[PDB]
Amino acid sequence: DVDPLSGTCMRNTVPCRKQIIKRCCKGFCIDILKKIAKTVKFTYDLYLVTNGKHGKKINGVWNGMIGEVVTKRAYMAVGSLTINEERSEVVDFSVPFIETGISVMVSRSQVSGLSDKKFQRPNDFSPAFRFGTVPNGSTERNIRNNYLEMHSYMVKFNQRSVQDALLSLKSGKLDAFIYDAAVLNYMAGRDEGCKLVTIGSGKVFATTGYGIAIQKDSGWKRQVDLAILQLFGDGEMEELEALWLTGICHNEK
Amino acid sequence: MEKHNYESAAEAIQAVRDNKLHAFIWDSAVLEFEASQKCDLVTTGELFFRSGFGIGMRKDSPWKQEVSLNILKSHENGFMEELDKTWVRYQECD
Amino acid sequence: RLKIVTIHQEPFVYVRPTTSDGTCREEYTINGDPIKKVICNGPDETIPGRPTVPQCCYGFCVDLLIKLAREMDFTYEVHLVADGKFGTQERVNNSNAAAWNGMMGELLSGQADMIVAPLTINNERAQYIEFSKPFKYQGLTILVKK
Repeated sequence: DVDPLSGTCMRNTVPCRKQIIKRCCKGFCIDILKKIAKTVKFTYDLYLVTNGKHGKKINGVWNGMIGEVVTKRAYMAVGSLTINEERSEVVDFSVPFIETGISVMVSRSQVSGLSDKKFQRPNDFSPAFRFGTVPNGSTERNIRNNYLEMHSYMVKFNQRSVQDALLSLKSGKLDAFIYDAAVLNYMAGRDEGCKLVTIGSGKVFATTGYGIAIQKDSGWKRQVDLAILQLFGDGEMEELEALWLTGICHNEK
Repeated sequence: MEKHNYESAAEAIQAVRDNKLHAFIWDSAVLEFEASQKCDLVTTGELFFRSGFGIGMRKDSPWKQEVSLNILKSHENGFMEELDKTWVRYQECD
Repeated sequence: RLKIVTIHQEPFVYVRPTTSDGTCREEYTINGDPIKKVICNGPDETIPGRPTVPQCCYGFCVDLLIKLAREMDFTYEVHLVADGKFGTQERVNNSNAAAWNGMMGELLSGQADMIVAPLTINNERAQYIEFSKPFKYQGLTILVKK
């Protein structure tokens, strides 16, 4: 929220509007967008999504930013958006800038195989086990696609928001949490106490990266992609990683 | 690095194995499999000069459009994970 | 038809000659499965001269290729590139002369229409050709005895 006395956004923050009010968006993705735009030299308008957050297929119809990409209300959608076959099918995606994916975040008390099926069934273990993830996610859709039982069981353990999901992990009443690997790693690094850690080496299955939406085969397309690898090409991403992504935790281990 | 260069991969791994050379630098995909193969030798640090592999096609050929479309479909189901699991043994090392 | 080209890289490709006329071994993966295999024509250093030699090749990339082949309408015939190198720009000064030596060069030349191998993906190459989404992704590292 921008300083009311100032009346307009400050520093790195770039304006974004949400139909319901001007909100000020800033961060890693914002800086990357700014650099890409700077390199390709174009101007752009940024706003916030209302309906359905991250893109989701419900029954026949899609939701989220992807809708505004399909409705041509957005040309390109930017964010923490993960990549999947369906969305790559409907819209062309930028190359992944960061190593991420599905992953687990748990307290120091579990799955070395990490496919051990201890997750597959809670019931095999006499005490009830617990793990959950945020709904309407690429993670949840993927889960439902490959592993049904896990979805049907985890619906009870689904949580409202990442801060709240964190509330279920942190205060007890939940054992394990599952979410995006970049977010889980940054949260591993950033915690009020170093009470939370990643799973194994944090080496994630469903190895993926964050992409960016475009309409279809007709688009600025390749021009974007080049820009992206110029960003790492000059080594900026490492600096931006140290500033935005690097957490203080996990130094110790 | 230019000093004391080796001609081929086998000789380069051998030097470290022979202990002729204390360290060897190469991309992981060739190296990690060997790391599993001996375990007398180890890989260290974080992959740098990160580069992803892929199947080459001319821009003019549209089949690649399906290929990527297929590649992604192969990623989601964990087909790749099981294939790396098969071909990376992975038998003895830690 | 698809002409496919590869290079001899140990993890993702293996080379053994077909025993006499007989084709491929029933050798089995550590997880009990029979190993799949296909025929590939490639450079042989075994003979003093270098003939393009009929060979048997089996690999991760091969299993992937056949996986595609069941998924995709295509049929495949594979021969390894004559040069051991995948590819690099080289050769004469005037205008731009020749072309990068190696399997990539075969791709532009059309000797093979598609390249299946462990190839890192980079911009210098990228302008010349289309690149499939990465099946894998690795980087450089160092080996030292434990």
